[PDB]
Amino acid sequence: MDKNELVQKAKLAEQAERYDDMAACMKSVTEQGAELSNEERNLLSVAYKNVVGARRSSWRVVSSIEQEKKQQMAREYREKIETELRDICNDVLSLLEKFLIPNASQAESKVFYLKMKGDYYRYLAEVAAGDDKKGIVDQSQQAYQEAFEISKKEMQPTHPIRLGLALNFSVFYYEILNSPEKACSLAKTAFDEAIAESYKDSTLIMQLLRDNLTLW
Amino acid sequence: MDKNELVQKAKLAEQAERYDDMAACMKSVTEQGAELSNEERNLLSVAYKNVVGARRSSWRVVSSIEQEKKQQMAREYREKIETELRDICNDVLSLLEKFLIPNASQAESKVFYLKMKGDYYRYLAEVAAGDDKKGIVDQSQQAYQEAFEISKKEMQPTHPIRLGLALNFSVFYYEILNSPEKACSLAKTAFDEAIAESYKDSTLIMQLLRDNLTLW
Amino acid sequence: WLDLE
Amino acid sequence: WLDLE
Repeated sequence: MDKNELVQKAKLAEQAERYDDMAACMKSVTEQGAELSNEERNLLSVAYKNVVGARRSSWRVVSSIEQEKKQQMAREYREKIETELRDICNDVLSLLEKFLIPNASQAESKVFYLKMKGDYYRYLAEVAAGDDKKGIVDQSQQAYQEAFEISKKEMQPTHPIRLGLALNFSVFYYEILNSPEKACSLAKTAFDEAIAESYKDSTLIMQLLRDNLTLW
Repeated sequence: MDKNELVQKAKLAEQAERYDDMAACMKSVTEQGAELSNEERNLLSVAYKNVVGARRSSWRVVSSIEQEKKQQMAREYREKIETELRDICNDVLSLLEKFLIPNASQAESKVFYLKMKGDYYRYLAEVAAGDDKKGIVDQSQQAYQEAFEISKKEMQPTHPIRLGLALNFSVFYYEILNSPEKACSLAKTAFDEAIAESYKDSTLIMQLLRDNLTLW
Repeated sequence: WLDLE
Repeated sequence: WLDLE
């Protein structure tokens, strides 16, 4: 196989904007004997986020466009995309749970993929249908809810992986769980201590969550 | 089949950024009994330009990245893309020559697809290999060189389809044919009268070509 | 409208 | 770096 030739490829692909080839090469490198160097880790993080992101965006728009006869095609078009969505998330939610989380014996990485898991189940949670919805909205809670606690006993708020979490896990409430009180709370909180107390990354995350309470 | 359901789809797709579905739906609508309403005409124009454009960009970068052992993969990666390129252009260069040009009995449309034909053969001209190169660099000249003359005896310079042409056909010389004297000339020219003598479109095109002599 | 680069 | 929205 040659592990670092696939890394060598995922670099090139990204530097070529065609992001599927990119997630493929990484999907590969992780379905190897994991413990993805942060580099690879992000590459993977970036690539997969681009595809599933690409789908979300398209899904959103098309839902509103749908949600008439034009509508059934809107529907048909939606499902087509939802699928593509689901298969991407089903795909990354694998590597995470089956290679990543268990092949990252370090706190940093621990809290990370636990966001990712949550991030993805969350996407799967928007796009849902019946009780499967509840099944996946819950699977996301626990996953987000497991590193918040992990970040919490292993490293600081002024660190972007935790701050970030707070943001996203905070948002897990508005868009998803319907607990604005908890979202806002979590955001005021994780923002709060952030201030208490390298440079940029934190700062950035730090604003966005505020920017967010400005909404809620 | 239902002609206006495919239009109805190509709209939606574009409004969903997934541009292949978009070119497909139009590739369809034209491989129908053509005479594409300008609307459809542009939709087609836009969609196909997005895909083949997407490829060009990727090709450029990857060529320089290639052009070492890393290189063979660079090569392999290039060819992979070139292909995708060529099949897209082979595909649109069809509809044009086989449905479009001949199912557009009007001067406006006439000069248009004749740019498109030229545009595409031109892309096929970058990516070329041996004498096929010369075969395609020539096929582009004649096509561009046939509407310049058509725009010339049917409508004004202050019109974006002709101005635009001048730009592109001018560029057919730098990047392609290697006649900076003719490129510049054509650009000073088609720019020249533009001034002589609705609003915007022309203006815009008008700058870019100048912007271009600023380079040559 | 038309194409441009 | 991480993910953001």
